[PDB]
Amino acid sequence: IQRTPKIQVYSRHPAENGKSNFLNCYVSGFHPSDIEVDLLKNGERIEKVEHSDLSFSKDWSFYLLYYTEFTPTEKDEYACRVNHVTLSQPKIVKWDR
Amino acid sequence: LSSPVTKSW
Amino acid sequence: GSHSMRYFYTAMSRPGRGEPRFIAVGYVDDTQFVRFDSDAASPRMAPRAPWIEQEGPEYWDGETRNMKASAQTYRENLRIALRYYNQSEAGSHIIQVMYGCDVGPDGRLLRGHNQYAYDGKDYIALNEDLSSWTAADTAAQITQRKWEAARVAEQLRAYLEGLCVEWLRRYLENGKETLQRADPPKTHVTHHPISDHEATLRCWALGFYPAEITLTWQRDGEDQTQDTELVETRPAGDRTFQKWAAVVVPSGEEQRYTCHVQHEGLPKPLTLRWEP
Repeated sequence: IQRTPKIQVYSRHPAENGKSNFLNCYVSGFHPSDIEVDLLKNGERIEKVEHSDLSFSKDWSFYLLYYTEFTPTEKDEYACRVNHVTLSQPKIVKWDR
Repeated sequence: LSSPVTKSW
Repeated sequence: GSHSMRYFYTAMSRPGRGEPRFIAVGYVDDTQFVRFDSDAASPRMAPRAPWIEQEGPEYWDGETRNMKASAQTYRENLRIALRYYNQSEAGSHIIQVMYGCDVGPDGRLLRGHNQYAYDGKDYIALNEDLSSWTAADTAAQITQRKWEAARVAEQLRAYLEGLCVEWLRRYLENGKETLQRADPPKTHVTHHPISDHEATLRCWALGFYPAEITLTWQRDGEDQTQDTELVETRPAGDRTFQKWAAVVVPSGEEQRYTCHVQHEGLPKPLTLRWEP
C-alpha cells in the first residue's frame, strides 16, 4: 500500500577536495510519489537544488535524483534530508566519500 | 513517439 | 545490442488542491528523451535529449496534443477508479502506465508492453500476445470487459508493432553516438577494517552505460549472494550509472575473495581482487 524511500547520498565523480563536483541524493522504491528532499551543507538547506522528472520502476515504485553543484572540503559536512508520508520524522543520511 | 490510444477505464 | 522504448505516465489526484497532476516521461533504454508535466507553467511535450531536438513543429505539437488528451482521460479514469473500488472523494490516488516496445539488433519487434496500475498495484496488463488481457481484480475485470467490447487490444497492437518500432528505430539512428554506445564500468576494490579480525571489501563499478550490470563476490570461487550487500544501481547525473557490492571478510583471508563484473561494454567479464 505505502512504500518508504531508499536513500543514497553520493557524488557524481570521485571526491577530491577543492575540485568541483556534483552532490546527489537518489531516492527510490517509494510510493506514493509526494516526497520532500533537501540537500544539507553543514546542517543548512542548499538553495536551487535541481531534480529529475518523476519516473518509476517495474514494480511501480518511484525514483528521483536530486543534485547540486558543490566543491568538497575536508571540514564541510553534507547530507540528504528526506520526508515522506511513511516517515514519522525526516530521515537524514550523511554523505560518506 | 507516444501511444495515440488512451481509453476510458 | 537490443533496445527498448518506454513511456511512463503518472496521474495523481489531490482533492482540494486542483485537478490531478499528469506527468509523462519517455525513454530509449536508460536515456530519457521527452517529458510532459501538467503542472508546468506552459505544459507541452519537451525535449530531454539532444537527438530529439531535431524533430519539427508537427512532432512537438502532435505530442503535446496527445499528452493533454491523455491527461484528461486519466483524470476521468481516476474518477472511474474511485467508483470501482467504493472509495471516497477525499483521498489522493495514483494511476500509473508503462508501455512500449523491445526490438532486436536487426530492429525487429522482440515484444510489446502495455501495463496499468492503480495505487501502486497491478491493475490491468496487455498480455505478450498483444490480443488478450490480464486483470488483477474484479474492477479491472470491468475495465477488461469494456476494452474487449471495443477491441482496444487491436489498436494497441497496431501501435506497438507499427509506430512504436518505427520511431524507436528512427531514434536509435538519430542518437547512434550515444544510444548505440556502451560505456564499460571503471572498477576498483576498496578495503576497510571494521575490527581487528574483520574487514569490508567493496567492489565498485562507476561511469557505466547502460544501467544493466552484474557485480558478484566469490569466496574460494563460490558465490556469496547471501552475504553480499548490494546497493541499487544509481544514476550519476551524466547519463552513466554507479553500483557497488560489499562483503565482510575475516582478516587475512582477503585474497580468497574475488569480485566479478558483467557488463555489455566489457568484451569479457572482469575478475578483480583487493590490491593492497
